[PDB]
Amino acid sequence: AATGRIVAVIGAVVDVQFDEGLPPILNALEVQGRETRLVLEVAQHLGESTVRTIAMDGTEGLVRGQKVLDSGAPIKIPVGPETLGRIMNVIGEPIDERGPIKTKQFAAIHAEAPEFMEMSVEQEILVTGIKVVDLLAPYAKGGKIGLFGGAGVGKTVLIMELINNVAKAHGGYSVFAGVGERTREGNDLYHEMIESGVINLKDATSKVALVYGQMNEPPGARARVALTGLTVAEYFRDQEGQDVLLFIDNIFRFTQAGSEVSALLGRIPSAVGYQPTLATDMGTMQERITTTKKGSITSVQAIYVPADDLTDPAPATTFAHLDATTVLSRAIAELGIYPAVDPLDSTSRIMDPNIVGSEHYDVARGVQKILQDYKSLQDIIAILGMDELSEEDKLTVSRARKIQRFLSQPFQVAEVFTGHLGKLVPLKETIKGFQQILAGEYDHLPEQAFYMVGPIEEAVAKADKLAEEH
Amino acid sequence: AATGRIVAVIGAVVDVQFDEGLPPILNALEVQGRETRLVLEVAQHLGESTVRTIAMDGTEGLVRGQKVLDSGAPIKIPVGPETLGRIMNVIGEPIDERGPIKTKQFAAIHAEAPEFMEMSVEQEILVTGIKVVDLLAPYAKGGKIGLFGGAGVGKTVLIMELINNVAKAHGGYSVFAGVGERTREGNDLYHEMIESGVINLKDATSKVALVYGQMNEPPGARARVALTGLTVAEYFRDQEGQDVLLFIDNIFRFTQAGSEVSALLGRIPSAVGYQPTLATDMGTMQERITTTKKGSITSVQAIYVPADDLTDPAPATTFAHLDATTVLSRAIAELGIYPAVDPLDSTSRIMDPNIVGSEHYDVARGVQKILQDYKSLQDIIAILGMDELSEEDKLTVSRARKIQRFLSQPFQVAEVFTGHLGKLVPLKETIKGFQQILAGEYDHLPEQAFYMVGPIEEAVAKADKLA
Amino acid sequence: SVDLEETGRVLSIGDGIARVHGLRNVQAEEMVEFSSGLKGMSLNLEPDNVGVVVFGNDKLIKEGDIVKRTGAIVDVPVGEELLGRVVDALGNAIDGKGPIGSKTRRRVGLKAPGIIPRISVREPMQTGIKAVDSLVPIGRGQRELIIGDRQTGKTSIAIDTIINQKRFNDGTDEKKKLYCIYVAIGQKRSTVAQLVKRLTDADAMKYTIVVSATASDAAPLQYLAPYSGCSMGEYFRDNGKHALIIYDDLSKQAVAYRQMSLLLRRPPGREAYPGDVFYLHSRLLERAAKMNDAFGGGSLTALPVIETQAGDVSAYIPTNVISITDGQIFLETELFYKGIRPAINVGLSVSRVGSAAQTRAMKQVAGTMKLELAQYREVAAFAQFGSDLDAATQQLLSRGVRLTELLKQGQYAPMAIEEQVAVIYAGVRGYLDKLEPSKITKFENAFLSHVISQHQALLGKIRADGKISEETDAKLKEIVTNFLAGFEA
Amino acid sequence: ESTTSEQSARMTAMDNASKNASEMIDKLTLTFNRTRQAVITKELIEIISGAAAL
Ligand SMILES: Nc1ncnc2c1ncn2[C@@H]1O[C@H](COP(=O)(O)OP(=O)(O)OP(=O)(O)O)[C@@H](O)[C@H]1O
Ligand SMILES: Nc1ncnc2c1ncn2[C@@H]1O[C@H](COP(=O)(O)OP(=O)(O)O)[C@@H](O)[C@H]1O
Ligand SMILES: [Mg+2]
Ligand SMILES: [Mg+2]
Repeated sequence: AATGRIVAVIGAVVDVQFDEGLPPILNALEVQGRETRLVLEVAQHLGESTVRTIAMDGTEGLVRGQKVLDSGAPIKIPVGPETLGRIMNVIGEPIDERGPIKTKQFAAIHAEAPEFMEMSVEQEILVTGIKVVDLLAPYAKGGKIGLFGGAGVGKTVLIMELINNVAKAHGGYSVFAGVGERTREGNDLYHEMIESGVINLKDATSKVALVYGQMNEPPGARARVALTGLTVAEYFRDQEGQDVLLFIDNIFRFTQAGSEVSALLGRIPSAVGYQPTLATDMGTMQERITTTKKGSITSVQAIYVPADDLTDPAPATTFAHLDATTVLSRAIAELGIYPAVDPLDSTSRIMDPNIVGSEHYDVARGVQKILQDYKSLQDIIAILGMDELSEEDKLTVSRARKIQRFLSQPFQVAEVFTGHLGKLVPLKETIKGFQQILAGEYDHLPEQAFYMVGPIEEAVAKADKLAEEH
Repeated sequence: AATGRIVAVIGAVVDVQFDEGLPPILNALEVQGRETRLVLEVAQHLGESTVRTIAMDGTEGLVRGQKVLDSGAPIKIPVGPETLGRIMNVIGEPIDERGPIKTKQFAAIHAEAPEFMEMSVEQEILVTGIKVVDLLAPYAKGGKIGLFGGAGVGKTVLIMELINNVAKAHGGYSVFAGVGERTREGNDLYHEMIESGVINLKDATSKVALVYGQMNEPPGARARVALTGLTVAEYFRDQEGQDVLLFIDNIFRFTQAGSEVSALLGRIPSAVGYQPTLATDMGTMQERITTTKKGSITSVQAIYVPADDLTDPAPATTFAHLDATTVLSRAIAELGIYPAVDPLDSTSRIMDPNIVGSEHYDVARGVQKILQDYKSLQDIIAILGMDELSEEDKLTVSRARKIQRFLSQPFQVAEVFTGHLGKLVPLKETIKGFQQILAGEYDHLPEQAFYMVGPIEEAVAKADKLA
Repeated sequence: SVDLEETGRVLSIGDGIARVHGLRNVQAEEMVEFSSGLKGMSLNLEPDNVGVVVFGNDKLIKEGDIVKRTGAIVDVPVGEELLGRVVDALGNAIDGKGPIGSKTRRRVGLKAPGIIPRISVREPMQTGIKAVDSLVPIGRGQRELIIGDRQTGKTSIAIDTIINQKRFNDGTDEKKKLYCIYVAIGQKRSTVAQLVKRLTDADAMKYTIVVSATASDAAPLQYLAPYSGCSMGEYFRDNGKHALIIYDDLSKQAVAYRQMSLLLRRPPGREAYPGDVFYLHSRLLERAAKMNDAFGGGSLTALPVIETQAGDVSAYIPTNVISITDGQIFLETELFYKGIRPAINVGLSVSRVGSAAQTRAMKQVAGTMKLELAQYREVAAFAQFGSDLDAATQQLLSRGVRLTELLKQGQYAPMAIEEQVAVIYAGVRGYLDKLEPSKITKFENAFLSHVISQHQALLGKIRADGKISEETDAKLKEIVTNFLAGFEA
Repeated sequence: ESTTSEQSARMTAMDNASKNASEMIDKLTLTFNRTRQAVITKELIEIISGAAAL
C-alpha cells in the first residue's frame, strides 16, 4: 500500500517518503524487513510527499531506503473481553508469553472525544476506606481521580492500595496502563494480581487488563500506551455497558515523552522545556477518559510532580482535568504519616454539604481549619517556646497533632513496608472518630495511640496497651 | 510616491516590497484600500527591495499585494498651538471627535536630540508653586521627574495642578502623553481636566494637549506615542520658546511596548526579556527632553516598578535619566496632607547647595531632620508616652507637626470642590515660612493654623481667625 | 489549471499548522475552508505560502488538499436568541437544543469603543457576595480580575454573580437587568456540564450564554472563544442592554495563543509567550465599556479569571492582565482553609472604580467597615498573643473578628444589597461586639430571616430609596437592637 | 526589680531580633530579585537556543 522508503533516521523520529498517496496523519506505518514489528505513526506531512513519523519501538538497524508499508488505519489493538488477564504492548501485542490475544474486535488507539451532550452530571461517592481521602477529599464514582505526588512519596503504593480495596470489590472490569514506570513494578503487579485472583491464568474470570509501556520503551512508545489503555477502557464502556476502572501510573510520562521528541519533530520549545502542544495533547487524551451517559469510567491517574514543584506545567495542566485531587506531600511522609496526603491541598468537587452531608462537610472543614491554625501556631512556637503558648494554643496544637496522626492509616499493600496489618475504615467511622477528636473526647489519650491505627476504637485500644506496657 | 506592495502579513509585522526607490528606516507607509488609516513605520531593510515594517493599527484585512504609499518622512503629527485642548493618537489624527486639528505646520515624531552646543550648562529649579516639591524635592528645569504612586494618592489632581501652575507662573503649556492608557481612565482624565479648567472646550484657554496611546492599539503605536507627545511639546520649546511639561504616564508601558516591538521584529531578547536596545531607546526618548537655548521641556514621568524590583532593567534604565522623585504616599493621604507627597522619601538631584542656594539647602535639610527625628521618636511616644519624652522632644514634635501640616497646600484645580482658593506659594515664601517654623517663631501658633494654608501669613491669619 | 487566487493546496500540514500554497487573495485573519470540511484561519500570510491554523484534528487534512476562501473574517452568531444556549467558539450550538435563531452575525475582531463614546461607570453591578459588594465594589463597565491560585474559589465568585442577577433580571425594571455570558476556555466538558446544570437549577440559564472551548477543542477555538463571547456581549452593550462576561481561565487562552504562535514559528519571548500576548488580552478586555447615553447607555462588564501559580502575581500573563484590568479580587488558599470562605484577601483586592460603583447605603456602611477592618489588619499580628495589649488594640481585634465573621458567605447563596446593608449595619455600628465570635454567623442568618420576613418594608426602603435615611437608621437601630436582645436563647 | 529588668531586657532583645531579621530580609530580597531575573534570562536563552537550532 503506497510502499514508502525511509529517508532519515534521527533518534526516534523517522522520515518516510511515499511515492504513492501520502498516508494521513496518525495512521500506522509498518517497517518491512525487521525481525520484530516496528510501527511508525505519522506525525507531520513535511512536504514533497514525505511524512515525519515517530517510531513505536527501537530505531536501531533501520537503513535509509528500507521499505515501509501503510496500514491505512491508526494503530489498532486487540480489544474485547479476551484482553482481560492479558498483558499487551502499545501496538497491542501480547507480552505475557501466553499466545495471541484472540479478540474479534479491533479498535484504533486514536479516537474523538465524547461530546458535551454525552456528559453525565451525576456525582456519587466512592468509599475507598482511607480516612484522609474519604473525609477530606472524597472520591466520586465515575469521576477522574488524581494522585499528585513527587518521587518516593506514595503514589504507586496508594494506587495499588486503591486497586486492592476498590477494584477487587468492584464487579466491573478494570484496566491498568503502566505508562513510563519501572518494569519491576509491572511484574510485581502482574504476579500480585495472579495470586490475588484478579487475573486467572487458568479460567476466564480475570477482571483486569494490563497495558504496559515501561521506561525501557522508546519515547514514542511511552506517549501512546496511555491511549491504548484508555481505548481498552472505552471498549469496556461503549461496546459493553459496564463500569470500568482505568488505573494509569505516572500519566506525567505521557507529557514527558512528547517533550523528548518535540525538538526532533521541529517545534520551538515552550516554557521550562515542554512541547508547545502540551495542554492540547493532554486534553485530547484526558477528554476521552470520561464517564459518558452510556457507561462510567472511574479513572485513578498517578501524576509525578517534577522536583515536587506543583507549579510545573505538566502537573499544573492536569489539575483542571481531574474532579478529585489528592496531593502527597513529602514533608508529611518525612513526618511518617502514611498515606502522605496533604490535608490542606487535596480537593474534591463532591466536597459539598449538599452532597457529602452536613456532618461530613462540617467535620472535614473543621479538621482543615484546625490544621491551618496549627500551621500558624508553629511559627510562634519556633520563637516563643512550647512552654510559652497559651493553654488554648497548646490545646489546639495537641488536637491538631492527634488529628494528623489519626490521618495515617496502615495499608494492606504496605504491610510489607510498615509491618502493621492493613486496616479499612468505613466512612461513618472516619467521620465519627474525627468528630470526636475535634470535640476533645479523646484528649486524655496520647498522640502515639492515634498513629498507624484504623478506627478510633483501635486508637483507644492501642493507648491501653501502652499503659499496660508502661 | 513609490507605491509598494505588501508581500507578507505576519501579526503586526507587515512587509512591503517597493519596486521603486525603497523608503528609509523610520518612515511612514500609508496602506491604500483601508477604511481606517493604517500607517506602517519602516524598521528594517531586508534586501530584495523589501522593507519590514511595524503597524500602528490593526493588521487584519490586509491582502498580499495591497498597495501602500510612502509618506517620505517619519510619522508627521499636527503640531502647533491648536493641539491644546485636543486628544490625538500616535499618527496625529484627532480622537476627541472635535473635528480636525487645523494647525499651520506638522513635525515628524522621530527627531534627533539637541546637540552639545544647544545644551544649557546651568542647572535651574522649575518652581511649581507646591511647597513640598519646591522645598524638599525641587524640580529641575529641563530634567525628568519620577512620579511614584498610583491611585488614591491624588496623582491626577497633582498633575493638573502642575499644569495650571506652570501655565500661570512660567507661562508654559503642557503635553500629556498617555502610553498604554486604559480607555476608561483616559475618558475620566479628559472629563476631570475639563471640569478643572486646564482644558477649555468653549474657547482657546486650554493649557494641555492630550496624546492617548490606549492599550487596544498595537505595540508599535504605544511605543511611539511618547515620541508623538514629545514632538508636540518640542514645538513649544523651540518655536515658542516656552517651558513645557511632558507628562508620560507609566514610562514602564513605553519600555514594555519597545520590548514587544523588538520581540515581533525577532531580535534576541536581552536579560529578563526586555528589548536588546532598551538603553538606546530610552536614551533616544529622554535626551530630547532637555533644556535648549530657546527653552526647556521638563517631564514628569510616572514610573511602574515590576515585581517591586528597583534593580529590574526597566526601573534601572529609567532611573539613570531621572533627576527627581515624587512619592505620593497613601499614609500621607491618610493623615490628610494634600498633596500627599512623602517629604522624607521624595528626593531630588539638584538638592545641593551649589544649585539650590545655601538658604534653600539649609531649610530643606532642616525640615528633613525635623521630620526624621519626629518619626524616630514617634515609636518612643507610642511605647512609653508623650509625658515620657524630654522637653526638647516635646518641642520637636510640635514643630514637626506644624511642618507636616504646613506641607499641605490647597490646589486651584480642586478649588471648585474643596471651597478653598488654591495658592501658588513662591519659593521665597516657602523658604521663609519653613525657616520660621524651624526657628520656633510660630511655636505658639496652633497646629491647625498651619494645615491647608498657603504663605505663613495665611497661617498666622488663620490662627487669628480660629475661635 | 488551479487559479491559486481563491483556492490553494496544502504544502505541509502538521501540529495543527497548514502551510498552504496559493490563496494569493486571502485577507489576513480571514477564515478559509479545507477540503475535508474543517475550517481554518489565515494568520501568517508569508510571501510564498499562507500559514493557516486548523480548527480541527489534522488527520483529515493532508498535503495537496484544496483550501478555499470563505471571503470573510471570523464572525459568530450574535443576538438574544443565544440566551440560554451553550455554544462553541464559532457559535455553533452544542447543547443539542436545535439551531440558534440568531439573525445577526457580528465580527469578533471589532475594535473597542473610543474615549468619547464611553462614560464614567456609576451603576453598581451587584455580585451578591458581601465581601465583593462592600469592600471590592464592581460597577457595570468595569474590568475586574478574579485572580487567585488553583482551587481557591475563582469560578464560584463568578457563578454566584450570574445567579444573583436573577433577582434583577426577573424584575420588570429594565435598567437593572444584566444578561450574563460565561466563556469556558480549557475547562473539561464534565466541568462545563456541571456548571450549566447548576445554572439551570438556579434558573439562571434563561439570561446566560455559555460559550465553551474545552481542552479537546483545537487551540484556535480556545483562542477565539473569548473574542466570540465578547462580540456576543457587545450586542447588548451596543443596544442599550447591560451585559456581564466571565472569561474563566484567560490564562488557558494565552496558552492556546502561545501554541499557535510557536507552531507558526512566530518569534518567542518570555515564557515562550509571543510578544503580542499583551495585545491579545488588551484588545479583548478593552471592549468592556460603559457607553454614554448617546450610544445607547449599555454596559459590558468583564470578569476575567487568571490562575496564579503559587501566588506568582509577577508572571507574564498575570502582570499583563493585572495591568489591563481595573482592579483585582485576590483569593488566597490560606484563607480558604482558615474558615474565610470566600477567600477574598481584602488587602490585596482593590477596585479602581471604588465607591462610585456602590449604592449610597452600601457606601455608608462599607466605608466604616473598610476603616475598621484595615485597622484590624494593622493590629492583626498582636491577636495571637495580644491579650496583654492596650484596650484600643483589643477593641480593634474584636471588631475585626466580628467583621470577618460577617463577611463569610455560603457558596451558591447570593445575597441582596439590602440584606447585605442590614448585616453590615449590624456589624459596623457595634451591636455584635458583645456576641461571641462563633455566634456571629448564626446571628447573621437569624437576623436575615427576621428582617426579611417581619420588616420587608425597611428592606424596600433601602432598595428603593437607595440610602440609609435618618429614619431608616433609627428604624434599623430599633430592629437590630430588639432582635439582638432576643436572639440569644 | 527582677521582673521589671526581665521585661525591659525581653523588649530590647525582641527589638534587636526584629532589626536583625530586617537586615537579613533586605539581603535575601536582593538575592531573590537577582535570582528571579537570572531565571527569566536563562529560560529566555534556552528558548532562543532551541529556536535557532531549528
Ligand atoms: N463560600 C464558600 N463556602 C464554602 N465552600 C466553598 C465556598 N466557595 C468555594 N467553596 C468550595 O471550593 C471548592 C472548589 O472551589 P472552586 O472549584 O469554585 O474554585 P476555583 O479556584 O475556581 O477552582 P479551579 O481553578 O480548580 O477550577 C468547592 O468544592 C466548594 O465546595
Ligand atoms: N503506607 C505507605 N504508603 C506509601 N508509601 C510507604 C508506606 N509505607 C512505607 N512507604 C514507603 O514509601 C515509598 C513510596 O514509594 P512509591 O509509591 O513506590 O514511589 P512513588 O512515591 O514515586 O510512587 C515506598 O517505596 C515505601 O518504601
Ligand atoms: Mg512508584
Ligand atoms: Mg475553576
